[PDB]
Amino acid sequence: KLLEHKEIDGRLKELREQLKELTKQYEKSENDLKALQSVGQIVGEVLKQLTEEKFIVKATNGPRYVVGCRRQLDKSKLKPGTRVALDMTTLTIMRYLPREVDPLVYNMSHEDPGNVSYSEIGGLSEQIRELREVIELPLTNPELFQRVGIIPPKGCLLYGPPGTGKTLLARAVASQLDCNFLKVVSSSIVDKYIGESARLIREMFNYARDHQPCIIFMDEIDAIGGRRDREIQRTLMELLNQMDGFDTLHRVKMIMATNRPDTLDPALLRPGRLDRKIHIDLPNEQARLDILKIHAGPITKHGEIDYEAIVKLSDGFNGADLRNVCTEAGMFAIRADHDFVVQEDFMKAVRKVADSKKLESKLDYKPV
Amino acid sequence: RLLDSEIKIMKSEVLRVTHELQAMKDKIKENSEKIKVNKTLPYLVSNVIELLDVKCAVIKTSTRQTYFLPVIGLVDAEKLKPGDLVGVNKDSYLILETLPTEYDSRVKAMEVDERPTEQYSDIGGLDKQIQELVEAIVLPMNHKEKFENLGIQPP
Amino acid sequence: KRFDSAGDREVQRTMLELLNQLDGFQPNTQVKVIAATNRVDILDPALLRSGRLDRKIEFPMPNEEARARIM
Amino acid sequence: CTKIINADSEDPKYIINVKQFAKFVVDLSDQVAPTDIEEGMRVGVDRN
Ligand SMILES: Nc1ncnc2c1ncn2[C@@H]1O[C@H](COP(=O)(O)OP(=O)(O)OP(=O)(O)O)[C@@H](O)[C@H]1O
Ligand SMILES: [Mg+2]
Repeated sequence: KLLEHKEIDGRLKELREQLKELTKQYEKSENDLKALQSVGQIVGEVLKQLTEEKFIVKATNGPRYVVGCRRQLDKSKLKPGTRVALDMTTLTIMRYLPREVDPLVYNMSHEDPGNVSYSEIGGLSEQIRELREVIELPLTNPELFQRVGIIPPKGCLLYGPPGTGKTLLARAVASQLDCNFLKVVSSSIVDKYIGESARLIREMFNYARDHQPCIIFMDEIDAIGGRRDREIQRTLMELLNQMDGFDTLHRVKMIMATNRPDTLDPALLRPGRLDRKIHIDLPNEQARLDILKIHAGPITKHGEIDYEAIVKLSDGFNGADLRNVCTEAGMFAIRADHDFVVQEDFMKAVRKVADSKKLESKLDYKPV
Repeated sequence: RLLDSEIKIMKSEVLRVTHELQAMKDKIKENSEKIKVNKTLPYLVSNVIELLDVKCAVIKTSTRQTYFLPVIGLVDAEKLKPGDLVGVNKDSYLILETLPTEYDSRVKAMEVDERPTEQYSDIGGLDKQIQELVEAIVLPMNHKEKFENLGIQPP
Repeated sequence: KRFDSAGDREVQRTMLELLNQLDGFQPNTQVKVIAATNRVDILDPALLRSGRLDRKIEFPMPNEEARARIM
Repeated sequence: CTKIINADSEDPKYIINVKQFAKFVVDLSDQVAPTDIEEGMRVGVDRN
């Protein structure tokens, strides 16, 4: 008898589960239809509080109104500089929002920096020490600077020939320091709408202040930092103002990287904006050996590798040149259909990359 | 004794639940078609900005005016993200469509659709350069195994 | 060359965006880039680097068997 | 015109970029045909 009873009972259980699913579907439909009745509210920044009830809001890219808070919201927190929603029938204040993130900035924070560790950068030990002393330690241990009473340096400038590790340095600092990181390609700041770039810089620094601890790494600074096309200068002015606005208390630090520091406006060079500078030179003989040993490390090679001979030949290389050396050696091994790598591949690769360096009509670089 | 203690129970409860299920599915159909008629599309394509709790979104329109939505709308919060493209109601500005991101017309014009036909045999004397370009470009696209077995970054 | 001749800095900024969309912060894999020029002496020492354009492929004057093959 | 959504090749839902005014997701009238319109195409659009 139990088989028929089980058939009907299991069908009842299945039907009740199906009815629960159908109930969830009905609640989805009813709830989203109820949402359809809702109407969007107008966003806008606020200004002087004329009275305890009359306020001057300024709708984002819009007119300037005088409006009142709804009935119940706080009035003290309604200070000049609080994003608030406006009812788009009477424009009354309701729902003061925290602040704008400006998804440009969201992209400028939630960007993958890689797994780069300090043990992957080579030959820059002194420069890593400086950067960690100016940007990591003031953030990790602010109480040191509190008790000592020293105002920590606001930011560091990284400069050097193209392909020596500046961007790598920033990548490592981002990947190792558990904080909020802001990386910027400076040309990304540039926009064709009137005065939008200055707003972008202001909002970036406001996000920096809102989400401490944070590091701001604007790269290729010369793009918006060249010596005094109009909007770029007006935006450099806003960058200067926001930089000088750094009170001693924020856990906010900043890195700027460039390959042509000479073109940089001397305004930045003044102490109090970017004081500490670091020259990331072409790797030394020992530095070149370190860089090569790091990059060629994971290569499945056989036999002895004479890194010192390659370093002897690799005069004047950057780090990218040595990374190439490894890549070209691997490419030669692949062409020869060898599942492995040996010394001759490295020899051929370094000779090839030297021939390439012949093309790279590397100008003499002079610092700031 | 057996099978007689449940006859009146199994033969009526399931029928009632089935009737309720039929009526409830009908109610779903009406709510869905009310959504459908309320889904006529002049949409005001707009960018999403950071979401809030008190799950609810901020929108920047193509007309360069910002709105807050008490409820995001017919899309789910987990789908959306900052700097997204959403089609919103032309008047109430509620989000009711999620759009594929559009970069620019020129960028799409840069895409090759005709797929030209010049063969490698049509190139003369350049065999070394041909081999260099092929090993640099095509091989990473083709296999990725010969490179990863070596641990090198492909050019 | 970055410092040219300067109201051309817009070209410099676009070129810098290209420069960092080839190797900077976030890596870019599976997107291969091919470039062609006749005046490599003009180009940057930056976008002529080794991390961005790993291979520099010289296209010489056709040799005489190359010329016969081309004909 | 822009980004022909063509989510099913049955309800195409083309995007438009009316210059200096706005951008909309919109559909064809009963006269024009899907084969007529392409991406770009500088289409014409009713006013309401
Ligand atoms: N000290 C180093 N240790 C390990 N790898 C290095 C080192 N220096 C450079 N490299 C390698 O060389 C390349 C340098 O690229 P990166 O973008 O970091 O250079 P950069 O000089 O800071 O850049 P930019 O020209 O954009 O200013 C990377 O592929 C990196 O792995
Ligand atoms: Mg860089």
